[PDB]
Amino acid sequence: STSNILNRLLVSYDPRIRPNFKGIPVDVVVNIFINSFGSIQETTMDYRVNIFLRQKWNDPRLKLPSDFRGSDALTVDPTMYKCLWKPDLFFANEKSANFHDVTQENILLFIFRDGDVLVSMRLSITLSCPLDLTLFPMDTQRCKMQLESFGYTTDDLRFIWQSGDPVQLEKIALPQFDIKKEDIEYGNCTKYYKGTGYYTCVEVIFTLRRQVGFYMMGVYAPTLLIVVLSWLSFWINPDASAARVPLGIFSVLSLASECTTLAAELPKVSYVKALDVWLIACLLFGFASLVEYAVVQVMLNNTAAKRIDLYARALFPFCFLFFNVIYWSIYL
Amino acid sequence: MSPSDFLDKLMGRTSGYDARIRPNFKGPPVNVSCNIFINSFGSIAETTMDYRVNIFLRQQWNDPRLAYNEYPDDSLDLDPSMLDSIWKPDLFFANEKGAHFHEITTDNKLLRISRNGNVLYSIRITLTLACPMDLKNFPMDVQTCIMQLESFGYTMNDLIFEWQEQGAVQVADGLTLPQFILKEEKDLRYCTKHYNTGKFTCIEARFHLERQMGYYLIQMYIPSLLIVILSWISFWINMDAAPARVGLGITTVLTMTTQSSGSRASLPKVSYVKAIDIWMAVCLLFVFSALLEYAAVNFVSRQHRKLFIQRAKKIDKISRIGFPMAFLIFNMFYWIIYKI
Amino acid sequence: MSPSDFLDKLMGRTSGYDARIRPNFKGPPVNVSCNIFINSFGSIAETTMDYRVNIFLRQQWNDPRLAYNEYPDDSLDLDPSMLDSIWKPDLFFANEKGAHFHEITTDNKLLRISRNGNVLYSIRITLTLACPMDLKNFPMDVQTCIMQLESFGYTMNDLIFEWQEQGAVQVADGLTLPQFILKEEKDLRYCTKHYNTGKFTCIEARFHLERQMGYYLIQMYIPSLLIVILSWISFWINMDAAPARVGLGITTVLTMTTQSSGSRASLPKVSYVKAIDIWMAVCLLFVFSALLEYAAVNFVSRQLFIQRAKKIDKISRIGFPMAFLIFNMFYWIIYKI
Amino acid sequence: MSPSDFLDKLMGRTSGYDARIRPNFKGPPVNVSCNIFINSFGSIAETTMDYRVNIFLRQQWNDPRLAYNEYPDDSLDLDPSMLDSIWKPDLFFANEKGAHFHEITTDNKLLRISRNGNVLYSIRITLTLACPMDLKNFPMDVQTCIMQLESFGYTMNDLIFEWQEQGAVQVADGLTLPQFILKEEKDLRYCTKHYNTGKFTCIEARFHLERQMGYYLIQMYIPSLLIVILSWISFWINMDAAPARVGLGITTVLTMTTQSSGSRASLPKVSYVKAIDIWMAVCLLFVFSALLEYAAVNFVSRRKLFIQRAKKIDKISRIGFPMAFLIFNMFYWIIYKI
Amino acid sequence: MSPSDFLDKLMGRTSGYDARIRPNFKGPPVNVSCNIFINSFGSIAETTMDYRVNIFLRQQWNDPRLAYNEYPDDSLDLDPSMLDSIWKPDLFFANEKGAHFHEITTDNKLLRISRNGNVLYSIRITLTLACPMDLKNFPMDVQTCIMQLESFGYTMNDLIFEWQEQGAVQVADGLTLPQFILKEEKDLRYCTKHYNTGKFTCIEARFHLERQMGYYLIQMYIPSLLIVILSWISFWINMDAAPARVGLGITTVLTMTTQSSGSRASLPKVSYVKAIDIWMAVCLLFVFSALLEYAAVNFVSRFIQRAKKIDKISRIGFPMAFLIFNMFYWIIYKI
Ligand SMILES: *[C@@H]1O[C@H](CO)[C@@H](O)[C@H](O)[C@H]1NC(C)=O
Ligand SMILES: *[C@@H]1O[C@H](CO)[C@@H](O)[C@H](O)[C@H]1NC(C)=O
Ligand SMILES: *[C@@H]1O[C@H](CO)[C@@H](O)[C@H](O)[C@H]1NC(C)=O
Ligand SMILES: *[C@@H]1O[C@H](CO)[C@@H](O)[C@H](O)[C@H]1NC(C)=O
Ligand SMILES: *[C@@H]1O[C@H](CO)[C@@H](O)[C@H](O)[C@H]1NC(C)=O
Ligand SMILES: CCCCCCCCC
Ligand SMILES: CCCCCCCC
Ligand SMILES: CCCCCC
Ligand SMILES: CCCCCC
Ligand SMILES: CCCCCC
Ligand SMILES: CCCCCC
Ligand SMILES: CCCCCC
Ligand SMILES: CCCCCC
Ligand SMILES: CCCCCC
Ligand SMILES: CCCCCC
Ligand SMILES: CCCCCC
Ligand SMILES: CCCCC
Repeated sequence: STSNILNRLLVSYDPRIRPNFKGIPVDVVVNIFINSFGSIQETTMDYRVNIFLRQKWNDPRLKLPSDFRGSDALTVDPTMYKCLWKPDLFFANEKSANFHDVTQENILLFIFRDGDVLVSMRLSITLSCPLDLTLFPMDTQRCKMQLESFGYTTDDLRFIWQSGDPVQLEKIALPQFDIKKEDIEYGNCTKYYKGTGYYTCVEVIFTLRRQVGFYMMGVYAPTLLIVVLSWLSFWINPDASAARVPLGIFSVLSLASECTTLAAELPKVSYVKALDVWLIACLLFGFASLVEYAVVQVMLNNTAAKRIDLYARALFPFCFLFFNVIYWSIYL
Repeated sequence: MSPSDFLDKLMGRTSGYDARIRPNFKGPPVNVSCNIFINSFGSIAETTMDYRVNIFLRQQWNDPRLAYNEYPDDSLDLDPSMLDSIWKPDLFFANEKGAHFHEITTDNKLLRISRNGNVLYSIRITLTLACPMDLKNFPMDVQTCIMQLESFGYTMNDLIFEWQEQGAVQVADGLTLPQFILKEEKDLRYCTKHYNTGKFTCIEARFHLERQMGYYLIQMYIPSLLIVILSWISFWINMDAAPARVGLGITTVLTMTTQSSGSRASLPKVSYVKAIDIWMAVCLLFVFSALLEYAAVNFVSRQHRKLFIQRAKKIDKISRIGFPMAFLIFNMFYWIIYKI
Repeated sequence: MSPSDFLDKLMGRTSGYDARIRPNFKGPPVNVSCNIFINSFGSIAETTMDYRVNIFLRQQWNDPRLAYNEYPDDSLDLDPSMLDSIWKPDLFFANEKGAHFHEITTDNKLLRISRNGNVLYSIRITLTLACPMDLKNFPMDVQTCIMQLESFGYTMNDLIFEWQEQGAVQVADGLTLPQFILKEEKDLRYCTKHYNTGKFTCIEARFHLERQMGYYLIQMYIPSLLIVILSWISFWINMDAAPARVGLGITTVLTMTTQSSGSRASLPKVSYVKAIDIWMAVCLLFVFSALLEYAAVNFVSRQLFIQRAKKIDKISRIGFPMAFLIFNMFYWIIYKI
Repeated sequence: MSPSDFLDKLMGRTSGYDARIRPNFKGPPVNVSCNIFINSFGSIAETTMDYRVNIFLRQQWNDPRLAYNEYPDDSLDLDPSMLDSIWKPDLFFANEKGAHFHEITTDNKLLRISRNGNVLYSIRITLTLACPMDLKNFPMDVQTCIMQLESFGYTMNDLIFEWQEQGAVQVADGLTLPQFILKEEKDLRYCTKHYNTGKFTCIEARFHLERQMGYYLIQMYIPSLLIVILSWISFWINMDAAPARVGLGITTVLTMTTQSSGSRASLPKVSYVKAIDIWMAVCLLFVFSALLEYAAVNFVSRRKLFIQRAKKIDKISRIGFPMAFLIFNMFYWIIYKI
Repeated sequence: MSPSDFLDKLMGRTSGYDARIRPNFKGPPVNVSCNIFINSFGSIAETTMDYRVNIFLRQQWNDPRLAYNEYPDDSLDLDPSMLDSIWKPDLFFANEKGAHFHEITTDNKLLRISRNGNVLYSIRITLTLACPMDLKNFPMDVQTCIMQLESFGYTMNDLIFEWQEQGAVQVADGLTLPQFILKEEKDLRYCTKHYNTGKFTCIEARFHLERQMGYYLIQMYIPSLLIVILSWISFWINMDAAPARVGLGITTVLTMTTQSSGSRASLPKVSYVKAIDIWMAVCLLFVFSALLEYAAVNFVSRFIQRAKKIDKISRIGFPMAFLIFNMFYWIIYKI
């Protein structure tokens, strides 16, 4: 039959022993597919990726004999894959992950003439990457995906990045960010754990630069509206006091409430943020409007305060203009 | 004559049938016809770019090693306990984002045998597939999510997938969706793609879905017109006591901003402008124009006779006669343009 | 004589009985009468169109191959570990949407064997069934949440389920429901449906659920008429405090808007018009009319005139409560069909 | 002599012991006394009518087939690997709403063997119990949550459950609960019941649990006190400042409506009246009446003789209302603290 | 010579080594050496009053039945798939609230054999420890969470645990924590407790945790100061028209109420008074005194010199009291 060759290959074969155990460390290469790069969540400091992991390594015991056909490639099923030897591999920054068994476990086997074999196990991942949340609206995040063996050591097993596709899919269509360059630097992250020695590593980063649209259109326009209402407050008669003060204090209340609500959405970082300082500048501008009107009223009650009021309403708008200009210039 | 012995001699230990061998090895590919049956949609929310479905799944193919000529009857079923004992295809969904089985009181899987040698195997599974939501015309949205079906451990030079031409994607009758609806026409094409390791068969099935306007229509568009009429009556209010109209305009602005913020949260974070944020922004700019018009008429009133007060009344009535017409015609453009 | 030997010779290797073949093969169908026992209802939701039940499930059928004549006693029980060694039905739930077993210290399974060959099998499972929730008259709603039971891998010409007539759906006493009570009478009809591969036996039990008015009634009806009478007392204010009156009116409009928004956000999005939404709309219309006619009376007062304005104000004061009361009476009579 | 040989001859292949047959088969019922060791409460929430516990569990019985006389020492510990090779009860929890083991580094299960054949079996499990909560006097709530412990496939004639009365509900020392402290008393009775398949044993324990008002005192009553004092300062203002006084009135009403809505969010939707809600609603009616009386006195103000009467009425209200609120507060607290 | 024959003759079927019996049976206990190595903290949340860590876990002991003298190399690894062929301890966690393994492409388990007879066995585990969280001085809090590593099915006289001295709890270098930085110093003590069924070995590892002020500092104290200076500018207004001053006071008290409501959404419900809440209460009392003072001066007006004098005295004295209380509170909760 056709299964006789594989059955004879597996009999008298020990999967408990890695190939060339007394020889040189075995050579492994990787081609990490990127199928569905899921949405990233700042509050969890995590993101989800769906990959088609691929590995290749020489295996002299797995040499397909030319007696049957001498096939360039041979294919068997996941049961045979479980029967054969496998290279162990755990994701370093992994925190929750599983397999896929929609009908059965997804494994592909290609067996070469030389003895090199190819396996591929699709497996969904949720990674962890410490976000540099500073300069939040203008950031280029570096979330890293790395592989390394656990049981075996560098003198026993090694990893190399194959000179091939690390990026794959072109129709990624990520919701928020976008990926242009996928360069591999700090590729070898050869890691030492005390009492164990050297462990081979292969590492890759994904460079994701956030766009601006949502934040630009969701917050900045309301801030500008609050500021222009404050400017109109500057353009009101100081004589009235039951209208100018209430609208200004309402504006500062609304601005502060919006600031608190928006600040509560991001993860509770422990240092200043660009959006934070933007909201702070807007809030102090509103408070400046209120205090200048109060001062105008105080001076009016027992020089004229009208000249001061018109000077303020003519000067501070330009102040806000070039202040936000400086803000955008310094953050870009 | 023992029924169990026929099963053993057909497949299993005392048969020579190696389940690790696909039918017709080292020869032509296998056609493997398949057809699905929806049972219940649901939990389709834009927050996660996905939807949950519960479907059946049946494969049809002919196995010469499974061909038999001992039972006089044509049809033949089998206990689901032996499903792993024979070869099965490796059908899998490219976009998965979570899937599982149903293991209630049994493994609810069905297999049937045809007299000639063709086989029928069915299984029910639950999927949560990623739906690439596009939110351009969100209130009037039209959206399709494709269920990628393909093989993994077999190149298309050896395994092929095809649909039954007669109702491959037949659907249940009583199903319904929350504020959505799926149209009857459902396209069916191919998706056979390539990889650095080879190429595999890939069949495709896509749906066309609509969302009923009613919910969003009422719940968000009603307050907009309410605030428009409130600004109109603010215009109708005379100008002697400033704080009255000042507070009315301030409250209208509060309504607009809070309603926009509330509309924002449910819809997922997106960069490109949506279809109803434009409504919210334009209503916000009308109320801003209302308060600015009041500020202008107040400035004209107190700049200092009543000749300019006559002009202030004239511009007040001009606004009162212009904003209704402008708002109506703008609504006509807005509604017409997104319905085409 | 030995119970272990007796069990092995009854079913297992040394029995000649194969668990993989349905009883009375190539003969009459198998009935397998089944009854269910509610043990904990509740955790019902509406945003996801489902409810969770933790129920028992007891099947009854007769297998002639299992007939024994050794033990004098009629009733006999077995270790649940023996269960996987004998034939089982493939009963599943159509509208399933997630369910699982319970493995606490044992797979909670009971097996009993009758002398003639009748067998009783039970299992405790927890389900999350999908219910076509309808919310036309949402505060005064009555719902029919259903469970469809059917086989999967057997045509109905080989297998057809029934229910024991003597209280097939017996229900525990201590169970109670938040914002719900189930009715004692429970309908029971058939649901036999067809598919492309044939037709399978389908059975179902439907439940009627009634939601108490109390919670919604108090907590969201009361602020409505509270603000309505706030507007009513706002009418009694005279023209001098026009900014005060307009501010309080617009703030009442704010209160109605935010209460309505909360009420809508509590309940999942639906296209067809609900019931209480007309209540929020009508209260918003009444407060809007109050503010509108206050503005109109101020305008006519600025533009003889005072007496007519006072007359229309008192007409409104005597009319608005009457219209509100007749509207409430109409609403309550029309939503008790 | 060999421990492996002794284990094989006691249970397993060369022992003649079948784990599928209960001790004293076709005879007297078996006694299974068990005790529950509490290790951690927590995550008790009213939103889903439940509480989560992580407890130990030890059963006690004496299978005559397990008797042995080889090792002189009475005690005998075993690897939980052998656990599947002996008979077990079918113990389960009625109202448990899904639970699981702990598979961390091993299956954390202990089995002990006594010289006479007595066997101790222990297993650590974590539960999520469904507690039929009652929330009538919820601010001062006192609760009775249970855990119905019962067998499943064995009737009166086959299996019984009792308690090791000496510390049956032995609880950990340093544990405590957020917004909860449990009393040392633990009641103990039987849920014994029947079904159409027969009758099964019960044992259960109920834990008296009460919620201390501290956090609820601060977050709930203090803001209401502040708003109502704002209402009396609204009284304290004159009549000519009509927009100011009335704006204070409606804004306090806004505070009240938002506070009433916020408190309702945490608790589940219950038809029957709660205890905090009446407080919030009645002092809401207080501030509403404040605005009502200010409007009424404005109407009275709008030849000049009635102004003095209006001022006198304002003084009477400003005096009486604090007294009414205080006497009502004492009345309500004495009702719901008894 | 043959690796398969060597493994079979060492452990398994044709070895006589039973995996159901602990080493040195009916003899001295196994001393055992166990150490941990952090890989990542994260998810310190007071809402659930627990936290999740991702750590390795290593044990050391000597099994006499595992003694071998064939392979010249001292250190020797083995296939993880044959872990179950040999005995292992039952090291579990006391308060753990549910975990799992990592099964990615293999059970990520490492086994090492020493020539003399020592064995190394390591498994990567992800925990979720319940911490007795305290919130008395919440913004300036110092936290100490513990992990009670111990055995379950073996008495103390039969089995004891111990720590390897050199860097027992060594941590990763570059890890960082939101809202937290752990100090380098970690204590180590025994927790050998008792039960009615006996007594067991028990070990502890406690982490000191300090939470940075920054987030709460800015997002809570800055708006409070803004509202206090809103109250100041309310004082600065003339008495004349009541509505402006009264409305400003109302807006400020609404800000206090809203901030007090929103502050506690993240923090868990706790009976004892917190530290931030007293700040909220005192600033609410400051603005309350401001509004009450304006009501009193309005009553006095409807003596104008006395009213303006007391207004000025309040305007000058209130900031002094605010500053002295501010300094007092900060020294109290900073020393
Ligand atoms: C890592 O090291 C191996 C050999 O030590 C080498 O073949 C490989 O190119 C290196 N990879 C990187 C990214 O430096
Ligand atoms: C169907 O299968 C037959 C035999 O395997 C093959 O000759 C034929 O080309 C297949 N059809 C397609 C469309 O691949
Ligand atoms: C099932 O019961 C019904 C009772 O009318 C009847 O068809 C027959 O007794 C049973 N059918 C079988 C055993 O196929
Ligand atoms: C314990 O002994 C037997 C066990 O079958 C039982 O009849 C008895 O009621 C039990 N309880 C006692 C003796 O208190
Ligand atoms: C192991 O046993 C105890 C417990 O740690 C310890 O004191 C002793 O020194 C160790 N060695 C021996 C031989 O007992
Ligand atoms: C489901 C339709 C209800 C319509 C109610 C109309 C009430 C008019 C007063
Ligand atoms: C070191 C930062 C102190 C806080 C600054 C806040 C600025 C608004
Ligand atoms: C790209 C930003 C558009 C904003 C429209 C209001
Ligand atoms: C269906 C067409 C509606 C047009 C409204 C202006
Ligand atoms: C169907 C669209 C209706 C729009 C009414 C203003
Ligand atoms: C049962 C509802 C009664 C309502 C009376 C106004
Ligand atoms: C124990 C109850 C105390 C209540 C104090 C107001
Ligand atoms: C029990 C809490 C008291 C708080 C006093 C400020
Ligand atoms: C870090 C807090 C500083 C406070 C100074 C008043
Ligand atoms: C004024 C604040 C000083 C704080 C010193 C720690
Ligand atoms: C914990 C000290 C509080 C002091 C309040 C004046
Ligand atoms: C379809 C909602 C009602 C419109 C008047």
